[PDB]
Amino acid sequence: IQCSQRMLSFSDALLSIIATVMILPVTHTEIDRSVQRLLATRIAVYLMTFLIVTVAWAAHTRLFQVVGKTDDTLALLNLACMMTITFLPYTFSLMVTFPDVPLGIFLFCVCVIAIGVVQALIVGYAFHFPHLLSPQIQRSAHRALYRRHVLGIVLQGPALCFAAAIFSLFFVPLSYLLMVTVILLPYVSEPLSKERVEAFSDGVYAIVATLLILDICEDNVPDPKDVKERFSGSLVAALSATGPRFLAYFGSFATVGLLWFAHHSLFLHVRKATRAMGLLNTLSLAFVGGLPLAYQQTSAFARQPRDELERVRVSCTIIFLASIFQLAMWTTALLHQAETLQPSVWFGGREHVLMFAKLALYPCASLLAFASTCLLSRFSVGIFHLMQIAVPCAFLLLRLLVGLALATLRVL
Amino acid sequence: IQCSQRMLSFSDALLSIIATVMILPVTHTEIDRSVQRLLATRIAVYLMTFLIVTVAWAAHTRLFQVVGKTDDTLALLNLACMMTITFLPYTFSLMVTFPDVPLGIFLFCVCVIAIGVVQALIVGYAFHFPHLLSPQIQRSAHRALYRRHVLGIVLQGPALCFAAAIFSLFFVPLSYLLMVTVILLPYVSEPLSKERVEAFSDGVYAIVATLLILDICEDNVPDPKDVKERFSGSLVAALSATGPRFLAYFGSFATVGLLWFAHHSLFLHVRKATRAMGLLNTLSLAFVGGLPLAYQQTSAFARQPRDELERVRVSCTIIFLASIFQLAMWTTALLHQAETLQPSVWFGGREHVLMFAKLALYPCASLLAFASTCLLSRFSVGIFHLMQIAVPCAFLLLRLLVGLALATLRVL
Ligand SMILES: CCCC[C@@]1(C2CCCCC2)Cc2cc(OCCCc3nnn[nH]3)c(F)c(F)c2C1=O
Ligand SMILES: CCCC[C@@]1(C2CCCCC2)Cc2cc(OCCCc3nnn[nH]3)c(F)c(F)c2C1=O
Ligand SMILES: CC(C)CCC[C@@H](C)[C@H]1CC[C@H]2[C@@H]3CC=C4C[C@@H](O)CC[C@]4(C)[C@H]3CC[C@]12C
Ligand SMILES: CC(C)CCC[C@@H](C)[C@H]1CC[C@H]2[C@@H]3CC=C4C[C@@H](O)CC[C@]4(C)[C@H]3CC[C@]12C
Ligand SMILES: Cc1ccc(-c2ccc(F)cc2COc2ccc(CCC(=O)O)cc2)cc1
Ligand SMILES: Cc1ccc(-c2ccc(F)cc2COc2ccc(CCC(=O)O)cc2)cc1
Ligand SMILES: [K+]
Ligand SMILES: [K+]
Ligand SMILES: [K+]
Repeated sequence: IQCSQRMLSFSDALLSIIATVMILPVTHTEIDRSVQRLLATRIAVYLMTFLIVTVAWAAHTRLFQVVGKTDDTLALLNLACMMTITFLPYTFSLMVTFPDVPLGIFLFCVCVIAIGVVQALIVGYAFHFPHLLSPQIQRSAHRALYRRHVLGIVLQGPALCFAAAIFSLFFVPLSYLLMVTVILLPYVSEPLSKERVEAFSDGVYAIVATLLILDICEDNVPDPKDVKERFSGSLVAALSATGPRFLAYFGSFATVGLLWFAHHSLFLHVRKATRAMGLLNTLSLAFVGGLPLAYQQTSAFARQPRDELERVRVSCTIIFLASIFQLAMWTTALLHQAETLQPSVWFGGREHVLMFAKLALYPCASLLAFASTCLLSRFSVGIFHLMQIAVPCAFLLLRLLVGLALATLRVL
Repeated sequence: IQCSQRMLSFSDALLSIIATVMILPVTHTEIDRSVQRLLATRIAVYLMTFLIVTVAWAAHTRLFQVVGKTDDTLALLNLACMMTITFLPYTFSLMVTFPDVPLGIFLFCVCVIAIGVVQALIVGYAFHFPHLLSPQIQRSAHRALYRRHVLGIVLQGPALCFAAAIFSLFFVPLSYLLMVTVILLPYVSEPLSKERVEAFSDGVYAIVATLLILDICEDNVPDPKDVKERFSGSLVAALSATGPRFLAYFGSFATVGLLWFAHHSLFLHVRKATRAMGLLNTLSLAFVGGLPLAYQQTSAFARQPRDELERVRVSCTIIFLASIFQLAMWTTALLHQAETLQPSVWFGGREHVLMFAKLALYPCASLLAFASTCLLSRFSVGIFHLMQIAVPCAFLLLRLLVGLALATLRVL
C-alpha cells in the first residue's frame, strides 16, 4: 500500500505524449489540391486520435478515482494499460488508411479490448484487496454493486468493439456504427479530478509549445559542407535561411505559453472541475495543438498576397477557437460558481474582471485580427504581427489595463 | 500571490523535453567507419546537451526554492526563461559542429547570458516584493545579503560566458576553458526539491519510453500503393516487415517502464534528496535515454553473429549503467538513511531487502547477460531475449522471490 500521485502523474505524461503524437505528421507536411487534401486528412486524423486518446485518459482517470491507493502489482498493471493505450493512434491511423480492409478495424477493436481487459484486471485486483479502494467505496453499503457497475462500465467498450470485429468480416458500416457508439454512449447515455486535468493540460501545452524547437534541432542545424559551399563559409548566411523557422518557433511558443498562462490562472481558482469543463478543456487542447501548423504557414513563403490573407485568417481562426473554448470553460464554471470557483472569482468578486480579461484577451484579439483581414487587408499581416507584439504586453500589463477600464467605468 | 506548483510542473515538462530533444538524432541514425564515427559524435552531443540542460534545470529548481510563491509577472518571466533555455541544445550543437567558428561560441554564450539575465530579473522582482519569497528568506534579517548572494550565483555563468565570447575572437581554447568552468565550478567549488526531481525523471522516462512508438506512427504506417504493389495487397505482409520495429518498441517500453517502476519505488521512500542523489539521478537518466538505440540495434539485421554479440553486449552495458546508477543512488541514500529514507527502508527494516532486490534486479540481470555473451556466446541473443522475458516476471513476483531468499537464509 502506497500513495498513487506519482504513478498517475507518469500516466498523464504518457497519455499527453500519446494524444499529441499525431500532430507531428501534420507539422511535417510540406506546405496543389493533393497537398490540401493530404493536409485535411492529416488534420482529421490528428483530431480523431486526440479525441480517442482523451476519451481513454478520461476513462483511466475516472477508473483511478475508484482505486484510491496503488501497489506494486497495480503499478505494473497500470504500465501495461499505458502500453496498450499507446497503440491507439497508430492503429487508428492504419484503420482509417484502409477503411475497407477488415484487418485495421480488427486491430483497433483488439487494442480497445486489450485496454479494457487490463482495466478490468486492475478493478478486480483493487476490489479483491479492499484497502486499495477509496474510503467512500471501502465503506459503501454495497461495495460489490460498485464492482458490478465498474466492470460493466469498463467492459462495455470491449464488448462493442468485439461485436464490431465480428461485423468487419460481414458488414463494415455496422462495425463503424458500434465503434462510434463506444465513444458516444458514455456522454449521450460527474466531477473529474482536477490534478489529472491539470497534468494532462500541462503535458499537452509543453509538447505543443516545443514542437518547432524539436524540429529545428533535428533538421535545421547547418551542415559544414553546405555552409562552406552554398553560403561560401558564412555561418550567418546559413542561419539566415533558417530564420523563418526561428520566427515560427518564437510565435508558437509565445502563443502557447500565454494560452497556458491563461489556463493556469483559470485553474488556480477552480475548486472542482465538472466533466463539462473537461469536455471544453479537451476541445481547447485539441485546437491548441494546431497552433504550430498555423505559425509554420504564416512564416512560410507568400506566393501571392491572397495566400498571406488566407494563412493569417486560418491562424486567427485556430487561435480564436483555442482561446474561446477556455472562455467557454470559464463561463460554464461561472454558471455553477458556488461549487466550482473560489469566492474571489465569483460574480462581482475581487478577481472576477481580471480573470475575465485574462481569458478574453486572446479571443477578442483574434477576432479583431480576422476582422482587419477583411476590412484593412492591405495591412493584414502587419496587424497580425502587431498582435503577436501586443498580446504578450497586454498580458504583462493586464492589471493596469483592467484598472484603466475600471476607472473609465467609474467616470462614466 | 498564488501557488507555484503547476508552474514548476510545466517548467519540468518543458525542461525534460529540452533535455531529451537530442536523442532523436541518435535514434534516427541507421546502421562503415563513417557511420560509427557519426553515431559516436551524436551520442557525445546528446550526452553533453543532456548534462547542460540538467544543469540549467538544477539552477532553475534551486532558484525557485528561494522564490516561494508565484505571480502573473513571475509566470511570464518563467515562460521567458523556459524559452531561453529551449535554445541550449540547438545552439550547443551548432557550436560543436563549427568549433573554430566564433559565431557558435558567441551564440552559446549569448543563450546562457540570456537565461542568466532572465533569472536575475526573476530574483530582483521576487526580492522587490518580499511576500513572494519563502518564509525562511522572508523572516531573515539578511535579505540584502541574500539578494547579493543569489545575484552572484545566477550571474556567475553569464559573466564567464561573456568573457568567453570576448576570447572567441582572440583565443578560442580559453573560451572553452571558461565555458567548461561554468558547469564545473558550482560542483567543484544542499538538498534538491524532491517534487522537481520526480517530475523531471517522470518526463524523461515518459519521453524515452515512447520514442519508438512516435517514430513508428510517423514512418511505419503502411502506404496503400506499396501494400497493393510490393506486398501484392496483403496488409499482413506489409506489417511483417514492420515487425522488428514493434519488437524494439516493446522491449524499450518494457525496460524503461520497469526502470521507472524501480525509480518510483525508490523515491516513494525518500524523505529529502541530497544533491549527490541528484547527480546520480542525472547520470541514470542520461544512460536511460540510450535504451531505444540499444533496442533498435538489437532488433536490427544481423550481418554476422559477431555483430549480434557486440550489439547484445552494448545493450547490456547501457542497461547495466542505467540501473547501477539507481543502485548507487539507493546506496548513497542508505549512507544517510537517518534523514534521507523512511524508517521502513532503513538497514534491517521491513522493506529494506525488498527495495534492495527491486533496485538490483536489473544490474545483476545485465551483468549475467554480459557474462553469458562471453561464456555462453552461442546462446547469447537467446538468453538476452530470455532476460527480456525473465525481468518483468521477476518484477511481478519480486515479493515471492524475496520471501524465498529469506526462507533460504532462515534454513541456512
Ligand atoms: C513582452 C514582449 C516579449 C514577451 C515574450 C514572452 C512573453 C511571456 C510569454 C513568453 C513569451 C513574448 C514574445 C512574442 C514574440 O512575438 C514575436 C513573433 C516574431 C515576430 N517578429 N516580428 N513580428 N513578429 C516574440 F517574438 C517574442 F520574441 C517574445 C518573448 O520573449
Ligand atoms: C509478463 C511478461 C510480459 C510483460 C510485459 C509488460 C508487463 C508489465 C510491465 C511492462 C512490460 C513486458 C514485455 C516484454 C517483452 O519483451 C520480450 C520480447 C519477446 C520476444 N523477443 N524476441 N522474440 N520474442 C515483450 F516482448 C513483451 F511482449 C512484453 C509485455 O507485455
Ligand atoms: C476474445 C478476445 C479477443 C476479446 C474478448 C472480449 C469478450 C470475450 C468480452 C469483452 C467484454 C465482455 C462482455 C462485457 C459485458 C457483458 C455484460 C454481462 O452482463 C454479460 C457478459 C458480457 C457480455 C461480457 C462477455 C464477454 C465480453 C464480450
Ligand atoms: C552581450 C551582452 C548582451 C551580454 C551582457 C552580459 C554582461 C554585460 C553582464 C552579464 C553578467 C554581468 C556580471 C555579473 C555580475 C557582476 C558581479 C558584480 O560584483 C560586478 C559586475 C558583474 C561582473 C557583472 C558585469 C556585467 C555582466 C558581465
Ligand atoms: C463479465 C466478464 C467479461 C470479461 C472478462 C474477461 C475475459 C477475459 C480476460 F482476459 C479478462 C477479462 C476481465 O478480467 C477480469 C474481469 C473481472 C474480474 C472479476 C469478476 C468477478 O469477481 O467475478 C476479474 C478479471 C471477465 C468477466
Ligand atoms: C551587476 C549587474 C549585473 C547584471 C545586470 C543586468 C543587466 C541587464 C539586464 F537586462 C538585467 C540585469 C540583471 O537584472 C537585475 C539586476 C539587479 C537587480 C537588483 C539591483 C542590484 O542590487 O544590483 C535586479 C535586476 C545589472 C547589474
Ligand atoms: K529526421
Ligand atoms: K516528446
Ligand atoms: K518527435
